[PDB]
Amino acid sequence: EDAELLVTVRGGRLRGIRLKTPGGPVSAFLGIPFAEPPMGPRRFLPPEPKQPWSGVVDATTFQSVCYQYVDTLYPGFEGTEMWNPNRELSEDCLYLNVWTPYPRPTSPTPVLVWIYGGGFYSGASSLDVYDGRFLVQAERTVLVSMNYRVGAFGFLALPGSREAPGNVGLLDQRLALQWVQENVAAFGGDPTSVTLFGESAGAASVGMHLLSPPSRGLFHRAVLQSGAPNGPWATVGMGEARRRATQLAHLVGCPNDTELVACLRTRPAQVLVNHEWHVLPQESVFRFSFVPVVDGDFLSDTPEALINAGDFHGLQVLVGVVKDEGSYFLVYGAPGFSKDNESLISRAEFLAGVRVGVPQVSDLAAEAVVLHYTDWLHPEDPARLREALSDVVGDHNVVCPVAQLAGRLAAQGARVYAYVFEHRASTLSWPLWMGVPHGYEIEFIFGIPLDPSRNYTAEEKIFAQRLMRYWANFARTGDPNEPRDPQWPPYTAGAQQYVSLDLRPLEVRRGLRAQACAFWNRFLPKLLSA
Amino acid sequence: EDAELLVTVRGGRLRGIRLKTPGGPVSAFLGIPFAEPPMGPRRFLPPEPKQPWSGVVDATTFQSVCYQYVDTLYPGFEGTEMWNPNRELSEDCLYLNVWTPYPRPTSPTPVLVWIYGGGFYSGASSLDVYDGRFLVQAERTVLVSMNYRVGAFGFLALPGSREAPGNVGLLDQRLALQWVQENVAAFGGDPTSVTLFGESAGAASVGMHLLSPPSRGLFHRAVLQSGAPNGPWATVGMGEARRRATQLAHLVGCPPTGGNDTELVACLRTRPAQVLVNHEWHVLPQESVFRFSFVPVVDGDFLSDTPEALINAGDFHGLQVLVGVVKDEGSYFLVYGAPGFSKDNESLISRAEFLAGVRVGVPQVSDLAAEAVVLHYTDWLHPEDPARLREALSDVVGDHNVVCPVAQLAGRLAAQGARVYAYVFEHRASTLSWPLWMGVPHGYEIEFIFGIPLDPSRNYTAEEKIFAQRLMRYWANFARTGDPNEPPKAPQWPPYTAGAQQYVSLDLRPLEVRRGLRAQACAFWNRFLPKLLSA
Ligand SMILES: *[C@@H]1O[C@H](CO[C@@H]2O[C@@H](C)[C@@H](O)[C@@H](O)[C@@H]2O)[C@@H](O[C@@H]2O[C@H](CO)[C@@H](O)[C@H](O)[C@H]2NC(C)=O)[C@H](O)[C@H]1NC(C)=O
Ligand SMILES: *[C@@H]1O[C@H](CO[C@@H]2O[C@@H](C)[C@@H](O)[C@@H](O)[C@@H]2O)[C@@H](O[C@@H]2O[C@H](CO)[C@@H](O)[C@H](O)[C@H]2NC(C)=O)[C@H](O)[C@H]1NC(C)=O
Ligand SMILES: *[C@@H]1O[C@H](CO)[C@@H](O)[C@H](O)[C@H]1NC(C)=O
Repeated sequence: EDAELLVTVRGGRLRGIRLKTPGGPVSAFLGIPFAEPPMGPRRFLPPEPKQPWSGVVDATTFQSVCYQYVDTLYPGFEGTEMWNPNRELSEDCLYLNVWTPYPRPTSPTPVLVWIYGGGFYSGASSLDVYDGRFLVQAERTVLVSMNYRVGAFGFLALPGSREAPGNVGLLDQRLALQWVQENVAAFGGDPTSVTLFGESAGAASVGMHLLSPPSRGLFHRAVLQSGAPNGPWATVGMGEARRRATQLAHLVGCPNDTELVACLRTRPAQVLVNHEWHVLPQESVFRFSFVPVVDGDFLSDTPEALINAGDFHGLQVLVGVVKDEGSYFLVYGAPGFSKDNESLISRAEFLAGVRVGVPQVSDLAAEAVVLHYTDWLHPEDPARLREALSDVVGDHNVVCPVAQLAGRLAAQGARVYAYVFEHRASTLSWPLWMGVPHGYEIEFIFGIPLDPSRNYTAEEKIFAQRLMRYWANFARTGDPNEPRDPQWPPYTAGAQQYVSLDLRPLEVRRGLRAQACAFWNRFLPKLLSA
Repeated sequence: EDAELLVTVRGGRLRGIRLKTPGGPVSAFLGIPFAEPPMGPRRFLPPEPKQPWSGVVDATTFQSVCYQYVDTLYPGFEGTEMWNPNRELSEDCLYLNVWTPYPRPTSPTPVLVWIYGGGFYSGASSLDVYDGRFLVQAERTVLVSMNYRVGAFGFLALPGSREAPGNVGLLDQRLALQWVQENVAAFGGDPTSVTLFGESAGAASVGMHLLSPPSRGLFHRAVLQSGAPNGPWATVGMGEARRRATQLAHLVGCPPTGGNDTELVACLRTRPAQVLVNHEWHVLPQESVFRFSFVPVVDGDFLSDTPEALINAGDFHGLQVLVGVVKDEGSYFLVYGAPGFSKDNESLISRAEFLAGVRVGVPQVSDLAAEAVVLHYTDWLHPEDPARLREALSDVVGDHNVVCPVAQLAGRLAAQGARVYAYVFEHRASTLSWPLWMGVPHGYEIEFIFGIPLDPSRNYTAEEKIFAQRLMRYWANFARTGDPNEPPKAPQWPPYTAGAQQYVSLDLRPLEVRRGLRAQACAFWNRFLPKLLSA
């Protein structure tokens, strides 16, 4: 029996598993229960701590994926399947994973905690692209990731009610962060040095823990990749949350909040999932039905407000985006688009596309978008129109919300580092016109290219090693820089400096799409208020 | 007596003068009366045709300048004095001028008719810079120019009333064009080949004659230099014209506000001209630049609808037009009221001064509209750089007032049947007396078009003389054929179209073809901003 793989945590004993890497072994504890299964009467309710067990929990394999929608746009295609569930679906899904060096560290090791994205409707900690073995071996951190409830199960809200208060998937994450405070030392991790990192909805999640005081005591630094809590898709108001929940009930045959939730609780999980997309108020891309709700509790105001009004002295944050944030989303509803052709759209398609990519705004607002994103010397050129709509969706949903978070944090006391990720993976299965799409830096951060069974180049492995070092340096010190030799400067509201991350050495540049982001962040809100 | 210098027109006999030019003699008939003097009881009324006379009228010097405000912002400064009156002020000012080759043409000769600018408040056909002798000598056309009433005298309007109907300055212009039709053949001119040209307010006037059916039959082609009838300074609605007229009357003791129109006008007619002029600027609703108190009014009569609407809804088949702008349309206007600006320093303004200038440069729009302007013209990587802010405020004023109205006029006309040629004038005269930062300001192409550098007493370079000759040639080719191009190996000037949007650069170098008259910027002013204003 290997003693390195035996651990006692507050709730009882665990058996883990030794994993291989090209750099040597790592210890892993996968599928640890952190909450009571949120089943039956507990559906829609806040999570309860896992009660103590006797005997030894088998922590040698990933546990079930939280019930969610499964993508069928391109069956069998790698580019979509890599994001789909790779274990069975269950509502009994509240488990977390810990990776540690081998043998177990004997002194406090800095902790990275990963929160997955997936638009709050999908995702899992067990996805191959989130495999912690390479980061832990190469940079000698402890790495934790958790499952949290998604879709209606995590985010359906009838505000005011106790039977479905909203934001429970966020509370699933908080409970996991509390579990880390209490138990990570048993693995050699340092509870006083916990860095949160997430991508997309995971990044929006990280930002929400930043702005919610009960969460803020549970971690020390933050990394937000391609997402922000102030993104227009990342939260919903109380009124619209109630409407969507109420329409879900009607669509699955249920009728008083208490009677409504009770009827929802009698329905098979899969049935809720089958109607999820239909509660959206219009045809759209980059919009998701059940998301965090602003109701005074977890978030006392909108994240925008909380950001504008907060003191952030003592915080260090690492934020960034990929080169083509919008491109992936266009094939899920923009007319004329497909991964399987050049998507060289017409002006009419571009115009219809703007209403899909910027849903629920006035005609005037849409006209303003068309003005800023048309080249009036080439109003009808297909390739330029394809690129412009990509920019519309990407700027609106990701780039400009991240830029505004970065600007306001830096101006209000925090030290911020910014990047743009510009390398297109040699193995990418999406067409060339999509460039570097949403989600495709993650495999480089996790060191996935070091896996011998995969097809990355020698240069790509060295690049992954550089990225792993930046991220871990940031976790350990609040600063991604290596010892002096080109330096990564802090981002500020005036100079607006960030770096390009690709196979070449760091290049320092200015402005996260400043001209476009002035539109989304400064002008457009004024227009919408009048 | 010299037979070349004697001419009979419908009204009676005229005697003219022989002018020397560097290239040979020209005949000139300066100061020909074309209306009865709009004196006393006739103030604010439409022009009456000049009654026939016995004997011989000496048309041998320019007549008086129509009553107007005189610029004193920089006393004695050449850059401003060149625009100031160079004859005594009088309400007795409705005279026109003809220049013709010597000896008189044997076969009918194409006619150019000049309409001066000056914001509908100023200007005169007598200014040295509008001296027609060089064009006539060089290109052998006939050149006509007329005086027309400006300010309250030409454009005060109490809409509906017979006693001050408004637009009488445009009627002065039209009467002169009717005079050219009836009489130009006596000077050797061809009434079937008449080309109007004008700059700033004169260009906007030309555009209005295009959009008014009774004017349209009096000419065949048109040239619009740095102005357009659809410019936001060029016309005013009925209610605002009434408000401005009523305030003027109030400020000069009439009536002893509003009331009977007949009574109010009769009281205004008792005021000395200068008294009205001294109160002119006080009727504007806010502090501004590029705004003028008394301008043409849209009342269904001269203009049946806004110039914008008339342009959008017109058939322009059969029309050739030449349009253009100078390189720095906005700069001249900034030293007349934008915070931080002077001709005598670098005008390196702050951000706060920029923001304040936007409201002066784009007056009487909502706070939201002003915010949209600041969005478009701010470089968000350099939001506070003084030199860039100076250049941006110049662009705001120039785009809004001149470039974009001209672009819009050119695009609609091209799309709706007209042949259109467009230019940007990029040469800064060696003799220019305004500071370097102002670049090529509003009004500084005119001296080249008129061939002023050929004047020996002035100190232009030889290259500038060559340049002037090229320009005069393009303008006259356009007047003769509807096409400025030379009837070989020289670079061709292509037509302007709504899609390709091609124009040429006019400077000391050969023609260079470019695309788009500030396309990105003008899409803001012409396409988006009006939707914001409606909503
Ligand atoms: C590129 O493809 C789009 C999307 O269409 C799908 O994928 C294609 C490879 C092909 O298999 C199509 O039949 C698929 O529908 C095309 O847009 C569609 O056009 C069809 C008619 O052919 C229409 O009925 C659909 O509604 C359209 N779908 C969308 C998403 O708008 C588009 O025509 C192709 N563009 C080209 C040829 O460049
Ligand atoms: C540049 O000039 C302007 C305008 O001022 C005129 O010209 C100057 C050369 C100098 O002779 C001034 O006295 C003239 O009035 C300056 O603007 C003014 O500042 C004063 C007080 O400092 C104020 O009373 C005026 O209103 C200002 N004029 C404005 C707002 O148009 C400007 O500051 C000068 N720039 C400099 C000094 O760099
Ligand atoms: C105004 O007064 C004059 C002068 O007596 C008179 O002739 C005219 O009809 C009056 N107008 C109106 C409409 O009262």
